[PDB]
Amino acid sequence: HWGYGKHNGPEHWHKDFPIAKGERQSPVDIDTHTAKYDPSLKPLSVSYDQATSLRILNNGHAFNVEFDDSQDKAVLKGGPLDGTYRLIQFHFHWGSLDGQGSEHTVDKKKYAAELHLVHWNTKYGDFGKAVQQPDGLAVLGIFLKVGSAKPGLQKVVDVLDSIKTKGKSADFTNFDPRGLLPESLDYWTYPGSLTTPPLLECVTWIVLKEPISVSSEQVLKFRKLNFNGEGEPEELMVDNWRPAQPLKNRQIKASFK
Ligand SMILES: S=c1[nH]c2ccccc2s1
Ligand SMILES: [Zn+2]
Repeated sequence: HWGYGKHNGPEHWHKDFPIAKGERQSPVDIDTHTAKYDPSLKPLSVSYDQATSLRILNNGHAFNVEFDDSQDKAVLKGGPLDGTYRLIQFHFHWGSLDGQGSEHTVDKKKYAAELHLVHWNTKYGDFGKAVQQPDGLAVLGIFLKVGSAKPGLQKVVDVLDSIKTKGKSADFTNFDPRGLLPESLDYWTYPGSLTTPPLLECVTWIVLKEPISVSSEQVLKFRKLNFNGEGEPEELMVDNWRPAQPLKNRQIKASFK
């Protein structure tokens, strides 16, 4: 099935998922000089104080930290969004080397990794209905660069040894995603898609300008995960990023002058 290799990677996805060549695909290069400051954007509100994580899972493509989204607990609102969007999971994309790994780029610059906090529009009742809607999802994207360690990431790093291979999962309660956010909430926003199959065009992207720093040791631990399942030949989980896709005349808006 789909993946990140020569015979099943991004350049192949369109055969099973023809929307891969659609009009609002992600990620994109963010040309900072062409993005326009928008005064109509309201302040961005990230309210993660009551977030309740449940579990972490290796799905053969990345790892997902899942949240109990049955009550309004961890919500994103404001900015380009109408109403409230509820956090359901986060995951990362990263490289085999520090000079690549992010999905969005900034004036063609690639970061070592990118964090996606996935939220669904509460107007639609749950995630599954939300991904049938052009305003169903909001994904908060955060770049990672290699430098000083991110202490709030260490709990994730330390659990990865227990979910090395595809299909493994572990209990993962009391994880605070506030520990993964940079100081500034300045952002770029544009309409796009999921960056993995099924590549659904339901996302309002909100990409923070300020990266977080993580240590070389932290990202090296991400690169020790496996795409394959237990008892299968080892394929390290690296380069699980889709490259930038055509903007197709969409407009990227900036929240900062
Ligand atoms: S980026 C994003 N990749 C996925 C995959 C499944 C569900 C939501 C999302 S958002
Ligand atoms: Zn993603």
